[PDB]
Amino acid sequence: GMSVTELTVEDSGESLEDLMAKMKNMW
Amino acid sequence: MADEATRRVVSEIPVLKTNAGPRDRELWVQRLKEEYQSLIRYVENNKNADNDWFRLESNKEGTRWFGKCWYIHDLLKYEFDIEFDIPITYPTTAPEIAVPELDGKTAKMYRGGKICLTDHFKPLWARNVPKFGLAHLMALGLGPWLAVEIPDLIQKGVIQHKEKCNQ
Repeated sequence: GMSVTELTVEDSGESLEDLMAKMKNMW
Repeated sequence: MADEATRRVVSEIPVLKTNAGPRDRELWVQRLKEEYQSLIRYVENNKNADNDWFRLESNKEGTRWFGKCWYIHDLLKYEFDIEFDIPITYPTTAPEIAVPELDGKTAKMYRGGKICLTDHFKPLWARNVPKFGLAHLMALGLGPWLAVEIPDLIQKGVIQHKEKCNQ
């Protein structure tokens, strides 16, 4: 069941290490 | 205006898909990844809009999460610390946050939810926990808790401001 109108995560093939790195670095 | 705050928050927080636990190394990387992307998007937006109220970071294993929060009222500024760990089973029942800054100020609540308000958050989460993650937890649990406790704890006389402790 598609949910095109609902929001969806910014998943564009990023890697976990990068994700958490920008996260902690953002303060 | 409670149900509308709740709806807006989910209407601005991007939704996830995976619901895995830390038990599986790979499954965890996937789940954790979506969680980070959703939370990063939320804080990027929130902080950029000069509406920051919390800050949350985690270990490379994403097992333990820590952060801090600041609130402003009556032209005064306050700060609080937070640190929690995700259960290996990651059940339908939301995780529990701990605040060492308030450990002793707020009364020792029942064993399970020392600062996890349950008033509307518990029924809200239990009725809808499709793909809800930590972003949703904080914005619909930690957020309202602080917005309910700041005015009450100030009028009751438990919290004070810290500018006067320094400069």
